[PDB]
Amino acid sequence: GRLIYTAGGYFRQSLSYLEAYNPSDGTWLRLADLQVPRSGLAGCVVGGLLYAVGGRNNSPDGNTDSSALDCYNPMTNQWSPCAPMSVPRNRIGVGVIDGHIYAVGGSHGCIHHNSVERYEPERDEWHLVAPMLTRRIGVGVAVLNRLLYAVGGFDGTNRLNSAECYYPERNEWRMITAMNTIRSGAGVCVLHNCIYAAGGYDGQDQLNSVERYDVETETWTFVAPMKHRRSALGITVHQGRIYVLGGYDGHTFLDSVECYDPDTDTWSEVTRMTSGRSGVGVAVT
Amino acid sequence: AFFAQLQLDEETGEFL
Repeated sequence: GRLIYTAGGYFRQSLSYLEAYNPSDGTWLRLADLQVPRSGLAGCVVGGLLYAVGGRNNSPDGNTDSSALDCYNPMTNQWSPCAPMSVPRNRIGVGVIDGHIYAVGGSHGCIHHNSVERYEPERDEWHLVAPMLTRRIGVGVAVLNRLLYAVGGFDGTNRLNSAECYYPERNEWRMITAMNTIRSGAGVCVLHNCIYAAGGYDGQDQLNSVERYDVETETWTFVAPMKHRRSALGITVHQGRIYVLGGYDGHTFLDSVECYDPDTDTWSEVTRMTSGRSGVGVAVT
Repeated sequence: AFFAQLQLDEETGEFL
């Protein structure tokens, strides 16, 4: 069936790996390398194609933030460049609505973006939309009921517990209920119509706690914590379960992949990546 | 301009 793809990441330098995990049989497959190494990117899927968005190439030869959008077709095992964003976005967050990719926040050098732009695959074109109310890098992004949510992050000075949401039909952002915890570099995704925020950095320590937002009650509630605290993790959903991949915990680069089963409210470590890394892009198709 | 030592990112673990 569908596979969990992880692209890029960092360990000693930004990485070029593309690897796919099959949860059904527990196997990993190494696929075509990214054309340029990337960490701090985000992954998403539209129409069966995997996109790698933003990030940076941090190596001993220097750092270059990325405005790149690249597309991987599992059917060809090839990467194809697409149109670049208006600005480089390291530690970007992305979400998909109506088959368009929204690129949210991130940084370019010391600039922490509030800007947001939208990609239309059929036209290979990016368009700026209304900026967020807050500058946010290491921002978690998810889509619920065709609204875009931007959760936590770092504004250039402070790590954030705030969250906001974007209504495309009005092209407007509004603040929602703040999280219980400050989280920069959390994994944020939607599962069964709730927005989950897992891990992150609270300004002092990495987190293993996980909370979920219900738009109906406007409340964030804690669920079972992950076994391993982590920030700059990748998060995705496969067959109704959340998977978190890698990250950093202040001491090590995680290879751990943990799986959250909402039906039992438990996490387990289901596999490990081929090597420890943070700042991966991850998506499922 | 001064070839400064790299600094650790507390959130990502990257050195820059």
